[PDB]
Amino acid sequence: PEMVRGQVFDVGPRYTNLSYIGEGAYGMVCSAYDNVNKVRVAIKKISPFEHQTYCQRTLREIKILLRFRHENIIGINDIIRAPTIEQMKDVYIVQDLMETDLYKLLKTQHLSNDHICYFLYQILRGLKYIHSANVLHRDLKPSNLLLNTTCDLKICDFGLARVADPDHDHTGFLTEYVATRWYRAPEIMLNSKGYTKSIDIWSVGCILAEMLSNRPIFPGKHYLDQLNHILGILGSPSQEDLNCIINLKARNYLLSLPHKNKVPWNRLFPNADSKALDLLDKMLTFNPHKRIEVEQALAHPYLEQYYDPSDEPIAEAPFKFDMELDDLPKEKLKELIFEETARFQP
Ligand SMILES: *CCC(=O)Nc1cnc2onc(C)c2c1
Repeated sequence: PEMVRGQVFDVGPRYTNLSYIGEGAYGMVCSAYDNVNKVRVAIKKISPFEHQTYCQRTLREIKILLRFRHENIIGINDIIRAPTIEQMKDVYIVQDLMETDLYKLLKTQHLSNDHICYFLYQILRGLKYIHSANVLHRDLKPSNLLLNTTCDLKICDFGLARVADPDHDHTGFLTEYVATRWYRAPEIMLNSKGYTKSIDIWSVGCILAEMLSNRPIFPGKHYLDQLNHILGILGSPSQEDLNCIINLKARNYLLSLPHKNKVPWNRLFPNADSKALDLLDKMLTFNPHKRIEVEQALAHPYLEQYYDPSDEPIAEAPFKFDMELDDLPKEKLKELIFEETARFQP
């Protein structure tokens, strides 16, 4: 079995000529030549079977990605693992090789308005499909958006995804949250579990702002600082938007703050297209009930060059986790991953 930086990276004879790319959320990632399709591919190594949380997220990613089929969502091409549960230690997930991600691109490259518009269209096109399946991505951010050499964009990492559950979205003030801090909607810190589609639109709004300036719009350094970044640009919420927050600890926190005025978008982004800033405003709305939905966002004048609902497909059915993955033991989740990956065995 081949090794990479002194570690087993055991992808059978189908995949050869490994080149270390780097580490990701799950573990080691290499490119390799796929001797069947005659193209280089990306392979990530996962070792999740001791920890219930890595198990849960790995199973979530696999079940979703195998069920989804969309041009702006990364697919799984192949999964490599041992033939029996007893011998299964690692799982290798094979995907299309992509030149870069939007995180790396934003660190190194100025984007033309045309590139911003095209990227945003593709993000929303993919998001339309995910939401149509009643799924929330819940961790949209530049590093989860992959690009190829021709700027085709694919959303990746469904490890934190959930089935939407708006009726159970309410929580108390300062409730801990898992998803990446700088892309968290204000309501996460106030009264939301992130179980509604509006959570993902906020993240997309944050990504659009980051494309406009190459800098994160709300780089909070800790849980509550994230809310204070957001309010520093949006300004103080209105009476009406405050009244929608029934929880007294959250309400009274907001009432305790000094009055902050809105920073106009055209002063933060003096080079931006005015239609881009109109759409940005609508995605970065404080009140999640007033926030634009994915289909409205696609229909916004900024995206007129691309908008075509007949070419923005939806999922054939809503997605469902058959068992509640949250309280399954470690051995049961390994068996589930074994079963979910069976279709790739010879
Ligand atoms: C979702 C994050 C991710 O998969 N990152 C990534 C990095 N480098 C890559 O090269 N090919 C692919 C498919 C990727 C993904």
